[PDB]
Amino acid sequence: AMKKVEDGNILVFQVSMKANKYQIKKAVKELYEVDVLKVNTLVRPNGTKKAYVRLTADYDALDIANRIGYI
Amino acid sequence: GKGTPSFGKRHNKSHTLCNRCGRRSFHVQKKTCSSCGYPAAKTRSYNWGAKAKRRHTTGTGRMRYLKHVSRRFKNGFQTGSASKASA
Amino acid sequence: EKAGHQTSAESWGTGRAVARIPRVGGGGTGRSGQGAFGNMCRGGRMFAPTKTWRKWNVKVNHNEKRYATASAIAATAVASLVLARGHRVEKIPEIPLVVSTDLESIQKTKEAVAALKAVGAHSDLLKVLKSKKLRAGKGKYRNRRWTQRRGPLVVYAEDNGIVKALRNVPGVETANVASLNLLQLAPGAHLGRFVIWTEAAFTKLD
Amino acid sequence: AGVKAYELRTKSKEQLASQLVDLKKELAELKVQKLSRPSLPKIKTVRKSIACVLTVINEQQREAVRQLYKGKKYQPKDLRAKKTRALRRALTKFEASQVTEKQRKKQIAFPQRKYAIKA
Amino acid sequence: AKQSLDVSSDRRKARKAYFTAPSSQRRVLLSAPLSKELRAQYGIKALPIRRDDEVLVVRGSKKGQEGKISSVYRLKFAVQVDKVTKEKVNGASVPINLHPSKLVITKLHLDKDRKALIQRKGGKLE
Amino acid sequence: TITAADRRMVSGVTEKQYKKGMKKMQQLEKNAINTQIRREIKRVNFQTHYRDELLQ
Amino acid sequence: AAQKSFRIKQKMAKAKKQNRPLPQWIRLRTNNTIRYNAKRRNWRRTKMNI
RNA sequence: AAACUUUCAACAACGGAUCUCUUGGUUCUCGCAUCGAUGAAGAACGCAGCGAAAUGCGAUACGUAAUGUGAAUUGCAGAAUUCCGUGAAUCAUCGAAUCUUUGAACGCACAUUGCGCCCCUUGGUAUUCCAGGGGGCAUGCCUGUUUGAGCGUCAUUU
RNA sequence: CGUGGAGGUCAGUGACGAAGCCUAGACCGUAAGGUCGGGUCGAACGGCCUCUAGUGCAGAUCUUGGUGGUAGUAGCAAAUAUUCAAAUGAGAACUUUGAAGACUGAAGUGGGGAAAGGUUCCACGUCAACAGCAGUUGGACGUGGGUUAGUCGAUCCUAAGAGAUGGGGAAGCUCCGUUUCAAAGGCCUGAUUUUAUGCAGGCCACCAUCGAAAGGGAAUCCGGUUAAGAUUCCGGAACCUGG
RNA sequence: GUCGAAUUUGGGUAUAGGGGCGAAAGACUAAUCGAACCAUCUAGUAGCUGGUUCCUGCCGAAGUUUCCCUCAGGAUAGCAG
RNA sequence: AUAUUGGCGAGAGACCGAUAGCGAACAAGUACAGUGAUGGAAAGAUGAAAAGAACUUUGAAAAGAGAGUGAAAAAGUACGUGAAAUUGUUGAAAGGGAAGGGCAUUUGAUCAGACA
Repeated sequence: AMKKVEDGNILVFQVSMKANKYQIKKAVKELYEVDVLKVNTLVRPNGTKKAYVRLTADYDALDIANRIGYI
Repeated sequence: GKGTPSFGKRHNKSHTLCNRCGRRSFHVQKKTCSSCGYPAAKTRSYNWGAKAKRRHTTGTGRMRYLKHVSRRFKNGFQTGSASKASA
Repeated sequence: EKAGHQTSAESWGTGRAVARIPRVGGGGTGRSGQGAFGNMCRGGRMFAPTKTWRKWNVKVNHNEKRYATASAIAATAVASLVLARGHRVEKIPEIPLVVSTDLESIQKTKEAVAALKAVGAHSDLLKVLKSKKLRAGKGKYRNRRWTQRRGPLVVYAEDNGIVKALRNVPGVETANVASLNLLQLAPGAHLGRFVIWTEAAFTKLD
Repeated sequence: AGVKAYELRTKSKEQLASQLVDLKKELAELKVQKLSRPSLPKIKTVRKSIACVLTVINEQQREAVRQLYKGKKYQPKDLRAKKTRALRRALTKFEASQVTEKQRKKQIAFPQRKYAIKA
Repeated sequence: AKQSLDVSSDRRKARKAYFTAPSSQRRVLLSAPLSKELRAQYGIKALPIRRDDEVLVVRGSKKGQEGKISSVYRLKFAVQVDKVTKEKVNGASVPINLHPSKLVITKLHLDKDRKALIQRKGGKLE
Repeated sequence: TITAADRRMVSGVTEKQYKKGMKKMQQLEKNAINTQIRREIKRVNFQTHYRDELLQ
Repeated sequence: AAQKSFRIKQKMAKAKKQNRPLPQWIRLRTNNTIRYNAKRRNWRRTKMNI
């Protein structure tokens, strides 16, 4: 995960199962203030959903990643 | 030919998971579960099933509601809330 | 009455070279293929399951029932049969032992025991309290746990506080003349308990 | 720590809504710090506080609705007495003692009398 | 002997009640007796043990010792007095689980509630 | 990260006991598997319908 | 079966998360009767039957 | 004569009998009337600072409120001001709430996390397209309401 | 005579060691069996007058459990086949690299999927058990990580069939039937510029739903990338559909 | 043996127990087929086979009469305690 | 007034005592078997208290060997007692195609009692 953040400008979240790509793209903008190109999702085979959120080139995911306390 | 070589051709499931009892008694072609009986309104059981009743009767699950009725009875099915004393 | 029969077990028949009792069918468990339903099998029912309509109580003619309790009363005299039960009577003034009725009005356990001793029954009061032992069976976890001997029996015509006074002091029992149980006059079917008669109980016995 | 329930009741409806957006950002902090260290036992009280605020938020509205259906027929089914389905069929105490005017006279005319046997 | 029909003599049920008691039911089971000092003081015989009471060990291999309770341990029906301990081979010290029926409380730890406890039971308390 | 070995530390378990503790779990399973295969081979080969390819 | 239904896949994931032994600190607890994980499932031993 | 076989005792093995226990069963007696469309019984999936299961619970997820008691829980870590106090606790008691996807199961389906429609509110330059949020949409029957149908039928009239 | 319980009695025995168990040690009895010694052992137990019963085992191709002889024996022999050195290690016929020698021969012993399994994929650690020899290797063991789509599938349509509704049987569970003896429905806009949709003519009568990951079907390609994912991620070049 | 057709085979589908299906063998219908499989009635019934648990003392037989759808069995009398 | 092998809450016994008593004293309708209906076990016990063996040495380790804890390791998480089949070691005796038994005494080992 952290190898995309520091390279491909992609944030990787554990997102709730009931959420779709419309509700995700909306709550990334609202909590973390960013703008999003793209959302890709997959349900991990522990029964949880992963999201690949690709922020726009106007941003650096590495800059925001360490703002909430992980990096 | 009727033995171990024929047991190799056997890959296609006749039954799948039932929604009501979750037991995988649900028959794909008859569209009927052979244990609970779904989609019948009533739950399949028989008096020659004396064990198979004892498995699924009330009290073998959570009893999310009946659990509390005997407690709630002895009080009188109260409403409102208690007041206070001290300490 | 459903014990042991909850199984579906068919005899396997013969020709498979094992005895013909019914064998649990199925597989994959390890109960499967084991004998069942017999009294000779593990888990099967017993021979002749016990049942609740066994005769428990017993009728005894009311005149013969009365015949016994008038022997057990005539047997609390005759000192020689009292000693044969224990009941140290050696020190007592005489027998039958007739106490002034005032013992019927005694209100206190401390005051009562002082009276029985003063009468001379203390020797047998100590025979209890020395005799308490565990029970030698599996009856110790069946709530029979502690065993002991039987002190004197006090007989009163009218009860005022005397039954509750002496009820705590161990092994000592009290009865009314009007009743006179046999189980309390001949324990173990051995005649001649040591009985303490109050005055008003000793007249009314006539 | 944790919020106290009786201290929140004093607060207005819209304060608590602000109170509860604060506690939600707390977890989004405390669930990031829980993957950087072996153990984070603090996260228990902050999410058992969010339940103590949601209990008071919802408690207010339900007795704001008890007042606008107050003293009149037809109030929502989840505000009614629960009892049990057999006891909500259950003819009311008024439809129990209902008695025809014929027996109502018979009762009044001949009720059961008290008496005793001495002399 | 027993009179009331609401209470049990059954040994199976007594031992079932005891070992299954919840915490608030065990607090009363762990009562410890007060000293000849205090029971003339407070006019009361036993009290439910608390963590800060000062106590003296009147039975066992630890008899005669004394200390102040460290933790009342209600799973084990045990109370742990510090100053009563045993040392392992490697130097780590381990506490000796004591049963408060074998103790005597020399000094109480008083609160409003603890004062109220001794109120109900006939005390006087200075 | 926390290298789950370290979780076991905080939890009150030692990287030493985790061997001595797990090896007593690793083996105690066999006493299930040795008690199953023992009682098993008795009545397992009983077969409901077996044709006996030839008998004469 | 390489292309799946969600109710099946949701039941594969529950059996993946029961697939671990006891945590050790459980044995250390007062009055512990439990010794090992007796329900361990293995894809070479018992098939779960969906 | 050793080996070897066999008999016996000793100590040690393999095995779990015997004895002694017992928070389980079993049978008899006494008291009580209390499931669900205000969504039951059952099912699936989830919830813990470290839990796989059993017990508890439901995105308020080993619990929230309330109430009593009055200082723990405990395998470890932890919290400590929460300790002469609106207050510990895997505590009792429980009157107020929560109650995922389902199930008689109800919008329609269902081997699918498929497909609608309606009203309120919100965003995107949108009464019509898309999204987010709240409340809805089963069948049979009963009393009433409103809108009707039929030369079934009586008047009105022009 | 012996066994499991009950009532009595011996104010019986017992942590100064009850019960049990082992004892080519002793005694009593015609016998069933009883009494004592020594050894192991640790919390209960007997004698007698009586009460009662799930009361005595050598067999039942007896039930359950455990264990023998056989026996270090039968065998561990299809699919051509291995060998040297080095490295690792406590330990190498079997692990790893190189060097040879071979084989499957593309109707493969290759490169991919369908049903089925369900994490077996991948990395690190570890070798009790498993791998019917061994094992430092493992599809094992402990801990982790991994599956990204407007275009690929499902989803949609119908097939052979299944199945509500209306009705019709049936004491009833339910059966018939699938447009059937049915008052079975919502559209296209004109009329409105009080306001939005009344009233308007006309229409159209097919009148549930289910049923295919191989049939029908809107649209995506190349290059690069990972320990493990890609027609999904990256970069570039397209295309379809609704608005 | 046959190997282009009365062929071979995947999935969907319909037919269920005195029933189904059969180019017919009483074949096939989940290792079960001259009536499947599972639970209950069921501890079905048996004049037939096997078993039936401690000692010692006193006494001690019969295989024959009559009747029975009676002849591998009972009633009856005799022997016996 | 009557009925009740379910439900809730209680008290009891000449009941069973872990192969018994319910199938289930334990994470028991559990693990497991079957396409399914259904079938369906095994499994209690250290001690008062983990005080569950620090430390030394041989061994790669498991453990061993000492010390150590405890009233006792003849209680070491294979744990109360620990029988029989069966087995290893030591000692004794015996042995020409079995072994084992009865009566009798010799020989070897043992045993009291008794006397005095």
